[PDB]
Amino acid sequence: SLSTEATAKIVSEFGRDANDTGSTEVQVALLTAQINHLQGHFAEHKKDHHSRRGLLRMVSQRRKLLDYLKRKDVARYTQLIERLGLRR
Amino acid sequence: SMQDPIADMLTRIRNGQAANKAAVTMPSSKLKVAIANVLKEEGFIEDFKVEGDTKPELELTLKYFQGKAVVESIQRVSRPGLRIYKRKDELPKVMAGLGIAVVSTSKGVMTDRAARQAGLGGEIICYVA
Amino acid sequence: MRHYEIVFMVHPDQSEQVPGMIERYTAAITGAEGKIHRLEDWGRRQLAYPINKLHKAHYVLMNVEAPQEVIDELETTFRFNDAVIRSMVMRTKHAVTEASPMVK
Amino acid sequence: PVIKVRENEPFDVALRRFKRSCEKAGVLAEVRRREFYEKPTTERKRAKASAVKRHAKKLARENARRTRLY
Amino acid sequence: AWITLEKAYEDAETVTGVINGKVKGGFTVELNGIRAFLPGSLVDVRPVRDTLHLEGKELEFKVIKLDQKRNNVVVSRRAVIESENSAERDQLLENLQEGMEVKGIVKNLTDYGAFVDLGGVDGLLHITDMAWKRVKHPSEIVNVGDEITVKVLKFDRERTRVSLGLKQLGEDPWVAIAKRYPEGTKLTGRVTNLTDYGCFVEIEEGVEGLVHVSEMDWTNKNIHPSKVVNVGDVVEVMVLDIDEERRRISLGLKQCKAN
Amino acid sequence: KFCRFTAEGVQEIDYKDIATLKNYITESGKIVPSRITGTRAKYQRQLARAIKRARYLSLLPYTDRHQ
RNA sequence: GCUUGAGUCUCGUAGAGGGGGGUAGAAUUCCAGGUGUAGCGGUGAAAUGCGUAGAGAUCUGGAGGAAUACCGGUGGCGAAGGCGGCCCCCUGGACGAAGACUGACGCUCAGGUGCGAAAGCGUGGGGAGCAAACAGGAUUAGAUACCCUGGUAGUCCACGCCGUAAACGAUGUCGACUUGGAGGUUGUGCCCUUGAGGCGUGGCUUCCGGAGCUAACGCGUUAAGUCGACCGCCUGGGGAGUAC
RNA sequence: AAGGAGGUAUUCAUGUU
Ligand SMILES: [Mg+2]
Ligand SMILES: [Mg+2]
Ligand SMILES: [Mg+2]
Ligand SMILES: [Mg+2]
Ligand SMILES: [Mg+2]
Ligand SMILES: [Mg+2]
Ligand SMILES: [Mg+2]
Ligand SMILES: [Mg+2]
Ligand SMILES: [Mg+2]
Ligand SMILES: [Mg+2]
Ligand SMILES: [Mg+2]
Ligand SMILES: [Mg+2]
Repeated sequence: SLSTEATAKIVSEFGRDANDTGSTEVQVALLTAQINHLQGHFAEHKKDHHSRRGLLRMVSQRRKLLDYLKRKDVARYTQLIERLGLRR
Repeated sequence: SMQDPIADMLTRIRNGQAANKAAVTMPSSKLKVAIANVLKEEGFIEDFKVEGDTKPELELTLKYFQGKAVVESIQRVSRPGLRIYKRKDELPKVMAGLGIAVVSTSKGVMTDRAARQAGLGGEIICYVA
Repeated sequence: MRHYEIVFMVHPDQSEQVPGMIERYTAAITGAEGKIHRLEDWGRRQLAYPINKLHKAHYVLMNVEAPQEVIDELETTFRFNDAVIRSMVMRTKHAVTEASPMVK
Repeated sequence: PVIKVRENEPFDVALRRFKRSCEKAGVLAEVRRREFYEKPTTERKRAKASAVKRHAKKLARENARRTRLY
Repeated sequence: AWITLEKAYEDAETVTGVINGKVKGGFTVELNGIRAFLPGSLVDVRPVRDTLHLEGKELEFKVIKLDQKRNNVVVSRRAVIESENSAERDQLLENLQEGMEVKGIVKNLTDYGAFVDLGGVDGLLHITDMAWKRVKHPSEIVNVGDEITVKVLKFDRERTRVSLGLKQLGEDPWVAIAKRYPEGTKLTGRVTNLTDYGCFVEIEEGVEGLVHVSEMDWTNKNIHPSKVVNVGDVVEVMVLDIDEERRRISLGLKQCKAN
Repeated sequence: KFCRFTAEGVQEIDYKDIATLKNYITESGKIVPSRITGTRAKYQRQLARAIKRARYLSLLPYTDRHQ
């Protein structure tokens, strides 16, 4: 999973204080970092179907969070999917 | 998921009466309080109250007459999956008039008898016997 | 850095190389910013079952905090250094500095 | 089960010790279990059945102390 | 009654209680719900071949201890022994059988030595003080209660403990070897104990020499001794050095091979 | 029966302590059941791991007959 | 707007969860030797079979493949299929304590997508044991079987198919409510830990059971009581899960 | 193989063995 220090950096970048961990932006950013990390693992481990099920949950959760953000405040959504380098 | 808090309140009353509990409690809402007032004024429950500031809890003290529970049956009629509305002429008569149909008219929620006298239709929340 | 409990057992007739081996491995670990927390040369012990028809082999124990890469290299050294008969590296969650039951 | 003959111990006494030692290590039961292959489903079924009947007999006994037979 | 049994022990009570029997753990007692422990010299007072009076038949239960967690008492027939043993062991701790240069009345075989009581004291000793073979239990010279001979070495007479030695008499094999076996003589010996750093081969009665793992093979320095010679095998080794002071024989197998 | 690890506060059993582990193997060298020894299930699992690690390092024998 | 549903962060805990790579010991088989000699093996009883080119047995060394005794448990983990030596590397989920944060972000889901025992299929490996087909020997009125001696594909690996099972709890997922008891397992709080004690509070789990439900068997707070949301299916038996 | 006893089973010092 994601290290303690890596989570701390991301929370600082996307949250409006060190204690803002529940923001949609922070949640999407944490999910995106972990999703991007696991690509190397599943490049070497094409047969790890159990771990891949966990990864698909993460991808699915990021879509739900982005849908909420787009419907709730479109400007934050465009800014976020631009910083995080995500299509749609 | 909870998707019918009115049915949940009816269910708690039904289960509490069947289990001979003195009072039942549920999370509160203004629709629940309105239904509770109709029940109290028709004599199906003994009393109700609401306690709590941010997360109010509605408490109903149930009624038993000769050891037996007073509410013989209580069923949600209109439900999220199928809403029921009736015109003033088509209001139901629960138990040939010996029961009440809680009907949410435009002038508030009342019994079938009160709405029929006031010349209104509306949504039928529940049947109570 | 992770913690490692490394126990390797040497040929009884290479007993005099154990000091040297200890220093090399300690130097390798410590050069990679390592932290040797415990080091117990248990000495010549009677094997419970004959290994390669070799009773009475020389046990060494070493508890270490070091990067994974240096630990991998040390395990490879074991694989090739045909004086160490057996080795076992285990990952420990915390450092242990207390004397082992085999010390006394 | 490696029994060493003790001093003054007669052969019958030593032999009783050896037989009990083997029965304690369960050698003969192990060999009888490994004579033939049994499917994992058969093994699980047999294990579950023994547990069910053992539990039922314990409960039956623990209720038999309740009542008198005469 | 267990309270009263502990209180009667506080009185040094010598009661008529049912002994618990004879066992390798000494002697058991049984005082009305108190199973008593006592050692092999304190399990009964009768020094005979069947002490069932002390343990196994209603007999002396002595005041030796009261242990809640052990459910235990001093299960040994007191009020007989150690009583006159006061003056006897006074004369003993004054004499000790000529300062332990004396015989003793054996007790049993122990896991660390062989013990002969004195009657006011009680000594022990090693098993290899009257023999030299690789021993584990040396009791095969007498039964329990026989008369053995030892010389006193370390005796604590303020605790009633003794330790005599059995080598204060026997001619030293080492002295005859020093005149009989000069360095460089080859003789045959039987491997009594084998190690990875050396194998102990008994060449003569009571003489064990250490042949180093480096002296097992000149041309294959990495050969376990356990793979070349088995414990009990008879091998010819050349005496390289004799350390009489340390009672050590350095034996060389390397001289049979070629460097 | 009473577990001798819960009453001592032991966190990890340790495979380098060949005195406790010898009490928990039989003469043949197999691990004694927890039903006999009264050890708890959590410490039983730790204990079995420690015995297997000790066997690999030849601190304990796998069986009574290979030696 | 709000914080109670749903999520995030902080510290730990247990686990045959998954993938990759190493290694250990026992055993089976084969090979080469030494000792040794007339049987071995198999069965209800035999025979085929192996053995004087020296078997079986016993000891020593070697090769190789496959699986991990004991622990082991109506124990645990996983959505299911399923997962069992020990070590390392990569990785998924669950739970608990206290606190902070977001502020309904939820539930269900046709179509679709993915995973999915064993057998089987393709391509190449590997092959100790076991073993369809097959060969022989018996049994039998017959024996294309059960029994015996062998024995190929297959079982193992890598990469692709296949998509199915009594894939079963024969019990769709989510949520709420409704008397109890004895246990297991994994956390945590408190009290005198007086010494494995006492007292609480969470998760998962086995067995009894009350009201109520059940044609009945049963079920029962992990329902098959009482309710709500959404999806899947059923409409006599055979023909037939067949034809087109 | 047959019977008897104890339990759902052990705490029952270790040592000795
Ligand atoms: Mg997370
Ligand atoms: Mg579908
Ligand atoms: Mg297959
Ligand atoms: Mg194939
Ligand atoms: Mg092939
Ligand atoms: Mg066959
Ligand atoms: Mg099907
Ligand atoms: Mg299945
Ligand atoms: Mg099943
Ligand atoms: Mg079905
Ligand atoms: Mg039931
Ligand atoms: Mg078809």
